[PDB]
Amino acid sequence: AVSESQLKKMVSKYKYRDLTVRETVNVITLYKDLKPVLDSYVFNDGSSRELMNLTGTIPVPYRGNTYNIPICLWLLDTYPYNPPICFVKPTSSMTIKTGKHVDANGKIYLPYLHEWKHPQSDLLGLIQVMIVVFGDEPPVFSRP
Amino acid sequence: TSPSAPPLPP
Ligand SMILES: [Cl-]
Ligand SMILES: [Cl-]
Ligand SMILES: [N+]
Ligand SMILES: [N+]
Ligand SMILES: [N+]
Ligand SMILES: [N+]
Ligand SMILES: [N+]
Ligand SMILES: [N+]
Ligand SMILES: [N+]
Ligand SMILES: [N+]
Ligand SMILES: [N+]
Ligand SMILES: [N+]
Ligand SMILES: [N+]
Ligand SMILES: [N+]
Ligand SMILES: [N+]
Ligand SMILES: [N+]
Ligand SMILES: [N+]
Ligand SMILES: [N+]
Ligand SMILES: [N+]
Ligand SMILES: [N+]
Ligand SMILES: [N+]
Ligand SMILES: [N+]
Ligand SMILES: [N+]
Ligand SMILES: [N+]
Ligand SMILES: [N+]
Ligand SMILES: [N+]
Ligand SMILES: [N+]
Ligand SMILES: [N+]
Ligand SMILES: [N+]
Ligand SMILES: [N+]
Ligand SMILES: [N+]
Ligand SMILES: [N+]
Ligand SMILES: [N+]
Ligand SMILES: [N+]
Ligand SMILES: [N+]
Ligand SMILES: [N+]
Ligand SMILES: [N+]
Ligand SMILES: [N+]
Ligand SMILES: [N+]
Ligand SMILES: [N+]
Ligand SMILES: [N+]
Ligand SMILES: [N+]
Ligand SMILES: [N+]
Ligand SMILES: [N+]
Ligand SMILES: [N+]
Ligand SMILES: [N+]
Ligand SMILES: [N+]
Ligand SMILES: [N+]
Ligand SMILES: [N+]
Ligand SMILES: [N+]
Ligand SMILES: [N+]
Ligand SMILES: [N+]
Repeated sequence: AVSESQLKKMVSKYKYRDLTVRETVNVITLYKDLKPVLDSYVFNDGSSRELMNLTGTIPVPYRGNTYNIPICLWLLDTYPYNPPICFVKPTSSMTIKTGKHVDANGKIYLPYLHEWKHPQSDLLGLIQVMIVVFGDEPPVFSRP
Repeated sequence: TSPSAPPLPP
């Protein structure tokens, strides 16, 4: 979706650029509908930082169909030593399905994130558990 | 492609 050189420039203010670029490429080379975006992230306390996120869709199997489920994964400037902050991003034609892994704001909660530790944990492994969990219980539904 | 999701039951 963007070149390795442009990705490196996007994360110029990151503390661990080579590690963040490598883990990001490892996902966007396989998941072509995820794109790195530089945007202003608002922390829960109202402070903000310009961060790279992955925005787009991941393919999720459900009842023999495959959905392009919209997500946003924010990388903190300490990536990969702290987990990404992850959201389901419903379109105007979707609603969030809440449960133990998804709140009404679309924030994702997983053991993978709670137990995050570099280098056991990585961005590709997070996408893989997200696809397994959402295939069991899709986190968004379209209009009836 | 475009975002998609299973239709909510009515
Ligand atoms: Cl929209
Ligand atoms: Cl909603
Ligand atoms: N990764
Ligand atoms: N993708
Ligand atoms: N892909
Ligand atoms: N961007
Ligand atoms: N705030
Ligand atoms: N998205
Ligand atoms: N998306
Ligand atoms: N997708
Ligand atoms: N699939
Ligand atoms: N399924
Ligand atoms: N599934
Ligand atoms: N389905
Ligand atoms: N499918
Ligand atoms: N988000
Ligand atoms: N950060
Ligand atoms: N962590
Ligand atoms: N985090
Ligand atoms: N992070
Ligand atoms: N999250
Ligand atoms: N959204
Ligand atoms: N989005
Ligand atoms: N979205
Ligand atoms: N959930
Ligand atoms: N759910
Ligand atoms: N939230
Ligand atoms: N969301
Ligand atoms: N979590
Ligand atoms: N979380
Ligand atoms: N899980
Ligand atoms: N879980
Ligand atoms: N998990
Ligand atoms: N993890
Ligand atoms: N996990
Ligand atoms: N884990
Ligand atoms: N392992
Ligand atoms: N799945
Ligand atoms: N699954
Ligand atoms: N499943
Ligand atoms: N399922
Ligand atoms: N779930
Ligand atoms: N859910
Ligand atoms: N879910
Ligand atoms: N829809
Ligand atoms: N729909
Ligand atoms: N819906
Ligand atoms: N429906
Ligand atoms: N859809
Ligand atoms: N369903
Ligand atoms: N349905
Ligand atoms: N229904």
